[PDB]
Amino acid sequence: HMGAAAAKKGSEQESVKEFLAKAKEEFLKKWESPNTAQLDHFDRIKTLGTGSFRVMLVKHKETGNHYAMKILDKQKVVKLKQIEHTLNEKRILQAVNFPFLVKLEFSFKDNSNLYMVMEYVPGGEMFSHLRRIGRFSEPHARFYAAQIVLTFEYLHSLDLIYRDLKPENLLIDQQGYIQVTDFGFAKRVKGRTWTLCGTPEYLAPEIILSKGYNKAVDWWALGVLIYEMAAGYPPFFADQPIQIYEKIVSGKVRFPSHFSSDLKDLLRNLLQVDLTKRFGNLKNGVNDIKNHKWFATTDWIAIYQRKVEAPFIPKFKGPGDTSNFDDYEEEEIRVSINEKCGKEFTEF
Amino acid sequence: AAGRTGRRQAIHDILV
Ligand SMILES: NC(=[NH2+])SCc1ccc(Cl)cc1
Ligand SMILES: NC(=[NH2+])SCc1ccc(Cl)cc1
Repeated sequence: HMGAAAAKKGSEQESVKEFLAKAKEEFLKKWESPNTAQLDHFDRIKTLGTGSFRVMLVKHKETGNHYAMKILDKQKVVKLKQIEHTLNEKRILQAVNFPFLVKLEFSFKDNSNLYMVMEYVPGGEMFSHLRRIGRFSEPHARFYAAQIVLTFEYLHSLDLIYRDLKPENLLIDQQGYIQVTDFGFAKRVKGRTWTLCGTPEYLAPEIILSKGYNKAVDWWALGVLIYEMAAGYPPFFADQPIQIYEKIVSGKVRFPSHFSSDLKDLLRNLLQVDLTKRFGNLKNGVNDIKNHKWFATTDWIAIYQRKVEAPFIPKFKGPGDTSNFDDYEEEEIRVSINEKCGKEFTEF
Repeated sequence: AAGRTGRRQAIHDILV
């Protein structure tokens, strides 16, 4: 297939090894040596998103800068797996550094809540743009997919699994590039792990089947994401989670007639039930994905350096603009006079 | 062809 062109790819691969080696050194320093603020340093502006255990737009009083503040109710974080998972999220976000990961600025806790203050990404979630437009062209989806491929290559090299890929967790920045947010399920995993967690439509079969699993679940989820971006809906699609699980385990995927054959081939190898055959999980690792024909036009270095023109630049009216986010109920934020779950969150 | 079109909540410990 390659003529010359192979030598350039090989050198590129050695450079990836060199980069990941330095990246691991930087990560470990921060991972082994991690209250950078308090609540009254900020003004509440707007709720940007809500889950079971919320993310708020806030304004730092002193500097006037805007941030996204994730608030976790300490008592609500149990829920069990919540506890460990909240500690995973903070420790991981304070140690990683990559162009497509949202940056944690401060973290702190009080009597009632845990707080993580992140850079505000005003372009909105991919989710709402995708639902509004319907589906992305294959070049458009490819541009976003490439950033996820590189982000997972980075995370997996640090023994980190992400475990909640979906358009809801992908923010579009002012240059049209992706920022991955929400590391609530991310975990450092040397080999296998066993927690049943994730989002139903994006769960790999081995999670559903209560098998010990590894980083290959992220590559399955990439297949789901690429399919959803290019089709407008995910490949395993039903009203109830139990029906979704049955379709996932069946090992059967149907594609829209407008999908290119290159796209279908890539997706069949990502959405592969057999782990001995799933792309990302073979001898050549991520390079089976990066060298796939569907990515033939992708300049991986140029993506990383953010040199590629983005498909879509979100409009920004100014600092603190929330026009690219949907509206949510604005519930009260209350802090108790008495500390709650102090010992159960000592490490935070 | 019917499925969930809104934001999807993640599951922490129990599948169904
Ligand atoms: N759920 C998890 N994935 S581990 C956290 C945990 C906390 C409390 C109990 Cl009783 C079990 C587990
Ligand atoms: N999609 C979410 N997980 S909550 C919305 C949100 C989260 C983080 C940031 Cl920087 C902005 C908005």
